[PDB]
Amino acid sequence: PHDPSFTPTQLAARAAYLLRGNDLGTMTTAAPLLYPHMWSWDAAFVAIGLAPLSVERAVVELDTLLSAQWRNGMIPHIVFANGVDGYFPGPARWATATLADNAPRNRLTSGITQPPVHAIAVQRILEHARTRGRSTRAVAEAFLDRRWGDLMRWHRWLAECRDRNERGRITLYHGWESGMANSPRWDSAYANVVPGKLPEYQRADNVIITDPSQRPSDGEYDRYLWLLEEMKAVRYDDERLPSVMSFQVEDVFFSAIFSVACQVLAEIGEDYKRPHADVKDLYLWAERFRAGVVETTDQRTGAARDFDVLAEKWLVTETAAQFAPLLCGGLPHDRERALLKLLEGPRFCGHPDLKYGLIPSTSPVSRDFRPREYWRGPVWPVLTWLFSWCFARRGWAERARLLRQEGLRQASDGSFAEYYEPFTGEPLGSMQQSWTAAAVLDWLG
Amino acid sequence: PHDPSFTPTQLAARAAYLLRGNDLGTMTTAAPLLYPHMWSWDAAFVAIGLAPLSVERAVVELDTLLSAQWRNGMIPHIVFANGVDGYFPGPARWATATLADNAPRNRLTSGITQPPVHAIAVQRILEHARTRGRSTRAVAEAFLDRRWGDLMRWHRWLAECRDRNERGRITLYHGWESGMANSPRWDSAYANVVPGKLPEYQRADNVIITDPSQRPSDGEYDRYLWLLEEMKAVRYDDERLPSVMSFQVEDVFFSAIFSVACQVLAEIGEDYKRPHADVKDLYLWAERFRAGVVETTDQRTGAARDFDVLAEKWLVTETAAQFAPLLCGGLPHDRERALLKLLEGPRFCGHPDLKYGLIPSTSPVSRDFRPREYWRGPVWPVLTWLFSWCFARRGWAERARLLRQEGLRQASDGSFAEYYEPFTGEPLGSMQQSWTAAAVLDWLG
Amino acid sequence: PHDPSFTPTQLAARAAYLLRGNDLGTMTTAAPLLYPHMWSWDAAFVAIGLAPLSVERAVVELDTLLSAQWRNGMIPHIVFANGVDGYFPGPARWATATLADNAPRNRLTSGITQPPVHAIAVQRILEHARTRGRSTRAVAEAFLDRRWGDLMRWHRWLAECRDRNERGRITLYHGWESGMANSPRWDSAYANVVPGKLPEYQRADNVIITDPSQRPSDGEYDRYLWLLEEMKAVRYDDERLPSVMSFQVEDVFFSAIFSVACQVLAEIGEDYKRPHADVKDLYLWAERFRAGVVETTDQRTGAARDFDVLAEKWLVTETAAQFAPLLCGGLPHDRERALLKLLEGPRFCGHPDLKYGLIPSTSPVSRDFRPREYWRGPVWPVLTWLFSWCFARRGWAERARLLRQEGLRQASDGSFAEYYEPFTGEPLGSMQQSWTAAAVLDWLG
Amino acid sequence: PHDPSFTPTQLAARAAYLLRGNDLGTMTTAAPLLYPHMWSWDAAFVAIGLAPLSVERAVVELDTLLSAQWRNGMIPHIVFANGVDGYFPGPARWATATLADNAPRNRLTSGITQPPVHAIAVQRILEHARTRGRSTRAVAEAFLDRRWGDLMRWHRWLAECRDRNERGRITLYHGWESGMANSPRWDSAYANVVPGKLPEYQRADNVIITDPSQRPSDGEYDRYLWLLEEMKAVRYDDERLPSVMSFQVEDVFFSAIFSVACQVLAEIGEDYKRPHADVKDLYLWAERFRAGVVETTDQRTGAARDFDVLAEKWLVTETAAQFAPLLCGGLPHDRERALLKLLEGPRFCGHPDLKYGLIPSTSPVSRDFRPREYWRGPVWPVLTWLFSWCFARRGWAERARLLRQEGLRQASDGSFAEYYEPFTGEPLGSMQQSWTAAAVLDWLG
Ligand SMILES: O=C(O)[C@@H](CO)O[C@H]1O[C@H](CO)[C@@H](O)[C@H](O)[C@@H]1O
Ligand SMILES: O=C(O)[C@@H](CO)O[C@H]1O[C@H](CO)[C@@H](O)[C@H](O)[C@@H]1O
Ligand SMILES: O=C(O)[C@@H](CO)O[C@H]1O[C@H](CO)[C@@H](O)[C@H](O)[C@@H]1O
Ligand SMILES: O=C(O)[C@@H](CO)O[C@H]1O[C@H](CO)[C@@H](O)[C@H](O)[C@@H]1O
Repeated sequence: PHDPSFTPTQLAARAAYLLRGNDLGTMTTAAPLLYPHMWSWDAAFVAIGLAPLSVERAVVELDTLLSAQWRNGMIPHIVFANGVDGYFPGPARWATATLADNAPRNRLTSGITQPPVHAIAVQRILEHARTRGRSTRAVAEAFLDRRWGDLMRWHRWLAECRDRNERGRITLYHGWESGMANSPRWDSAYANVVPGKLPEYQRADNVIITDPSQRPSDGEYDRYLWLLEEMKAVRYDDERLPSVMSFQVEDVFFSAIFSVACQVLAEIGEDYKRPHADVKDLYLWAERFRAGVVETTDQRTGAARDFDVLAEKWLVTETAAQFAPLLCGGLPHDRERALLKLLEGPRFCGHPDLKYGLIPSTSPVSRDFRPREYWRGPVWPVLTWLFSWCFARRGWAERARLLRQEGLRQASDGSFAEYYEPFTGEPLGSMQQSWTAAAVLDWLG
Repeated sequence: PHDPSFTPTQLAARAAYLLRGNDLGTMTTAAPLLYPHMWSWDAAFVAIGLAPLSVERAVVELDTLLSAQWRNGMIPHIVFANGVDGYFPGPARWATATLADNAPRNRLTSGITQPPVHAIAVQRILEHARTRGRSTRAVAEAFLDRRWGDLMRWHRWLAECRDRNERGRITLYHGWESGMANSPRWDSAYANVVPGKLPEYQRADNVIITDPSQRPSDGEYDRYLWLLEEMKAVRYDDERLPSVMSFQVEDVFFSAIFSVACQVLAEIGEDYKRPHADVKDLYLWAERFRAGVVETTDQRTGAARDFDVLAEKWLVTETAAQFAPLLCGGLPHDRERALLKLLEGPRFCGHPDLKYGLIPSTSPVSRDFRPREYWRGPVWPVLTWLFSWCFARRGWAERARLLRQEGLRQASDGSFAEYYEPFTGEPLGSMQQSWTAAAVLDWLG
Repeated sequence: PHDPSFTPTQLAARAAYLLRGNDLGTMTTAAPLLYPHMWSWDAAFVAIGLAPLSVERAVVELDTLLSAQWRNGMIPHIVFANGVDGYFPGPARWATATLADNAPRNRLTSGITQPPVHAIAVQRILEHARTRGRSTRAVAEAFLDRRWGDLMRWHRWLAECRDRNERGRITLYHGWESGMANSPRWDSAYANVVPGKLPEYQRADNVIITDPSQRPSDGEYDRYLWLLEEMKAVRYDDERLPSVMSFQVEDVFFSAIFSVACQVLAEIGEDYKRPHADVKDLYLWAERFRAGVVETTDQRTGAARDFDVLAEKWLVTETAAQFAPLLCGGLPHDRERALLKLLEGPRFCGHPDLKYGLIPSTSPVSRDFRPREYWRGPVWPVLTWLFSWCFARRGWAERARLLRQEGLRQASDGSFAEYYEPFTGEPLGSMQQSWTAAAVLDWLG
Repeated sequence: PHDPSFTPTQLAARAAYLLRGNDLGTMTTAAPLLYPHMWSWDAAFVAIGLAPLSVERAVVELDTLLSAQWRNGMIPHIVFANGVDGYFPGPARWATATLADNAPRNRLTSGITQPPVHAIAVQRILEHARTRGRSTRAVAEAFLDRRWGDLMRWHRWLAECRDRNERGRITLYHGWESGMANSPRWDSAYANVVPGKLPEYQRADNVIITDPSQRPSDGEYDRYLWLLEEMKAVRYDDERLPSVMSFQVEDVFFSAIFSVACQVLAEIGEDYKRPHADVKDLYLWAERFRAGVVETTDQRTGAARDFDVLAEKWLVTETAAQFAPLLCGGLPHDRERALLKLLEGPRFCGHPDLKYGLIPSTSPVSRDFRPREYWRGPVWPVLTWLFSWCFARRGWAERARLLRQEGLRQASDGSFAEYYEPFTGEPLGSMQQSWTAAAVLDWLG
């Protein structure tokens, strides 16, 4: 009618209603239909959104994810719900159950990883639990007792197996591992992926999201699915991926997230008297990946570049990933001021046509910008949340507040959209996306 | 810790989280374990609590309840969840499936009724829907098209079959039909219930609520269960209940609720162009039961009395039911002022030991008062909500606001208790009670 | 930036900041410059806005107004601030200090009256005081002791001297007494006001509001000032005014306000044990003016008409005054439904081009509608407040809530404008208008 | 009644009402009667509280303070209101108008200084102005143009004249300069202050605060006033004070504030293109005083010590000043963790008897603790605000949020007390204290 927005209490109520509605029992789907399984970094954001509602159930969410952790420490990016269809590529296509010696016996999972935001969710659970009294603190502390080792194995696998040369950057073998498979970041690396005899398949994602402008193309999916074939042919063996994979990139945004997560997990380890050797290793990785991120940065603007390991070239694109060094710190004073100027100026948050003062996934002034197309332009509430939380942690209280305020204004339609059109504010992707509700729940306090 | 209360957004979020958690699919249980089925007047309050979250799902809740309506128009007070145990008396004990010719074929139900608050829930659904735009208005209007006749049959059954002498008061054959089975209101009528050979049974309610001070006694349950035997022996036939039932009371609070509900449903009928004959009948019943309520009232204080049909005597007790005339109107000016003075004074809301300025189910100064014992004293959030809504509808904006404010203060522990100790505020009865969350959700706006 | 609206806490703070800034010490100006004096019904609304801030200062505001009461009971519509210029007509033009035998010795005032909303402010003060404990209740009760007699003499002067024929409607001798001097309501009465030798004058209002479209015309001010000459010629004598005034109208909106105010003051009198004869007179007047308002109404639509006493003619116009019967009650059921349909429909709150669901001062479809011009069309926050408060007192809780919600949305720019353009929401008239801040303060709670 | 607390909107409104009520025109008194003049660091906090209400008036507050700046750059701690009495020592006792060659011609002031929080207020003004559009940004930028040089001269006077030896700590000649004249911090320095012939005087502070337990003793005031005699004897000459003053201490809390203020002002200078040499000096001083603060700290616990320059002795006490290093940064990792453990533990925020999780001015377990006595124990809302703002700037978002939440809980009585009893929450000192209202206004947002 005259304004279809919701009040803060109405919005918080609807966000919690959604998150419980996507709960299958011990895992929350990332969306009702498009993503009807557990996703790894979504599950961390879901736990953040559950923490104000039930510390016990937030802990269950991470327990379920960690129960699917591979024998070598990798957290796979999908934990499939038993008997659930409607998502492709599904467990039959990954075939990790029959081909991956490290895959868990009692869960079906994908064969690739996703960004290590999980320590941040643990910190939010602990902060909520400490406000709730003894029995709730005991729940969160029992979770640490039970899962500290698994969290360490996850970070160690990243540091040792995806940074084999100790360059302080994480190597990815699939664009899906960045969280942003169709980002302009990866276009030139995908151009060097030439599928062989790719087994026939039918997409499911664009049956649910039928507007073709909102999802990747068939040609992109052919390359996404071919990379799976290459992993399967070597049975997902870490030692063989560098020799066979047609896509090998160092992801500077994933790397900065890992730097932050190591520092966060290290602080948790000190607070809860975890083994000193573990805390020492976490701080070492935090510093190594901070330095690895800074090494990539533009000498004028501070913007961070990804790296194509096969082509041996810096990937220079105009996306939100450029702001990786803002997450983890480490830039010299003058270059971080330049990077913040880029963030706030007309190429990103200050673009004059934006409905909200938020960070588009791709700069609206880039030739690669597509305002509807998944990670090629739309504004993602999950990125707003991650940037706002990391900015508050840098001490940039007012910058963080402004992102939270605009994110709540954007979410006040109650669509809990996966992403939003940057100019019109139209909800895009899946509606009722779990991590969009989780951002709103964490923000509203 | 220093204050374990929740903010308004945290509380609204937790209330919605609870209501979705008690949703079995198309019905919401009244509580997780103590009441693991659909109850009739609880379902109306659940629909009120769902309306800010999903008009579609609020409508589903009433559709499910009305699908269990008996062939003669009676809405039974329990609609059992298929395959669910843990509540006594359960479907086997009622035996309406085999003995009640009017019971629905496709639902298991109890054999008695409960207060007709359902029109009030329809009004709240309609008010929410009108703020939400065309598609949501169409959902609520389709519900009226589908269920107006059933709602009329429900009111007609009450008016014709439970007020056979057109006295403007509803006759009950079980204390459970009042919603308040152990109220001091009914003690002298129960004293005239003498069980014959009562089939052996085991309670379930005091397995879940083990503190004996919070639930009725075994002796009370023996009388509750014997009344079932009397109904079963005549196969729940309306025409035979007056000849056989050992408990027959005119419930003045139920009667006042019915007066209000008739007026509310009549206004809905006018607004949505329902049949004129129906609207005329609803207004006639609204006036008849208003007059029936006023006829019972104390000539000094305005307090309303129940009536024992078998003993032919006015039941004079000191409970919240005395305030029935405040709900429906009709008292002369001077006597309603006296009744409000009683409400606000030291026998009820103004009692000096109360933690919150709320209406205890029994006056703390009555010899019958028990601060823990179900309907014999505790403060019930559902009654706070009903009184506050009816008071706002009388035009008593500040009185209604004060009840809402104290009700939210009391509920801010997030226990969503079934009822609360009036002096200490201790949560009692079931935790996570659906209609307590619904009151909070409606209030918070 | 992207959103120049204030949060509820920011807006409440700015509203209180404004009200204290317009405080001269013991009186609050109606605006900083346009209305740099105390106005009568503005002072009632200011007291309502002060009640949540300081019951003591709210009481002072009404004490200051009543200290200016005329010896016959009239509350004049302007109490001039000593030594303050910049408003015309000012004290020298009214000349009540030399001509009006009933004017107070110690205050400079105008010589006409304004609507009796004062009892409503007393109710709000009492309601706040009762939530704030004994010392604050004592302040408000002491005000009742000190000023009950003055309030009675105000209501009695209205009932006996402006309703000489006991028709239950208030006669006015100036459009300014209606609050709405350029309302289309008065156009045909003004058309029979033929000025004689009118002494020269210079307007001050359109020096401060320079946009000519927002204020009445010079021709209209000539008639406003000529009526002052007619009053002055008979020394403002109540007994002579009917013989000489060229403007004599029965104001149905003023009459409905008076009915409400009498009923409100009667209930205060009952609650605080004021003399029985006063309470009885107040209820008698409430009923008399309720009936007088109903007598004006169209038998189909319920719309209330004003009456031109000199022409002996019903004044049929399409302004917010038509809704007078909604404030005081009394209409038959069918007629009130019809009037509510007019209010909510496309001629008023339902007009498709309105920015906010609010009541414009003149219907946008009326030929007399002017969207910028004072009382000929703009939306007035003070009317929104008065309608919402009276609607809640009728029991129309949702209708009242919707007006409050839209009024807060409109006021969220922080301009505290006198009135707003109905289609664009542009702030018009004076900024920093005291009764717009008071409405916001009362609403926000 | 049952709950005398105010809602967030009511509290924000009352806080703004108070601040406007203490406004004399161009200066805001620190309290209505106890402190009926402008105080220096109070005026910074008042400007912070005014920024959400009127950027223009917030700027006026700092313009008025800086118009009283001494010719050598010192901002004096009191700017007296013309013709206002009731505070002692007043202008005649200081005699700066006749004795101090650097005192301003057009203002009566004291002859000592106070902590340099002023840059923090400038930052908050700028942050508000940037959310309010171009005309308001122009007001704040014009203030920078007009007053940047004065702010530089204030910081330069501190750095060059109160840190003559470039030790990175500020020397004080009076306990009043610390803000906390009766803090246990100064007891051993005061013990070596031996008054000579002290001219007779009559205290005013304990006429307004009559409870002797809330204010310093007569013996303490004799020493405070004797230090004024020593300053007066040398005409307040910066060059002579070290030779004559019986009280000379390095204040580590003042020093940490100065470090923060320099860094804040440097970032403002970079953002608004102020002279490079100024920005460079500001960063140099920020680093120098950060290091000077760290040099004072216990190597185990991180607790910061003050220094008695005359005794050449570290002053080891248990007050909130120990936490100075948390404001400015610089501690080694292990030492800062230890200091945070002290802050959160049973000697401060964790003490089991505190009503609120807040920082008392003296540790409750210290032998010097007095729960009512000014800076010897009470909880000061202004310190809560300063710690919370600095903590958020460190990146400690949850720690800052908890202080704000508890500070708002404590302030929800609406007394706006100067300080509060740490165990009972009783309001103490002056009511209606301006910087307590300003803290609430900044927090509520
Ligand atoms: O498009 C897909 O099929 C999945 C595959 O992982 O990715 C999207 O969907 C996932 C589930 O929300 C997210 O984790 C990703 O970041 C991404 O937005
Ligand atoms: O005690 C019980 O077993 C049930 C039987 O109907 O009654 C309570 O529980 C029901 C479910 O909440 C309520 O509808 C009733 O009013 C009452 O409080
Ligand atoms: O235009 C004027 O000069 C005055 C004359 O009384 O009226 C307006 O201004 C007055 C003060 O705000 C209001 O009381 C009136 O209702 C009206 O809007
Ligand atoms: O006690 C006094 O007379 C004054 C002297 O400056 O100090 C208090 O009062 C001043 C004004 O509130 C504060 O600035 C101080 O920090 C302190 O609390």
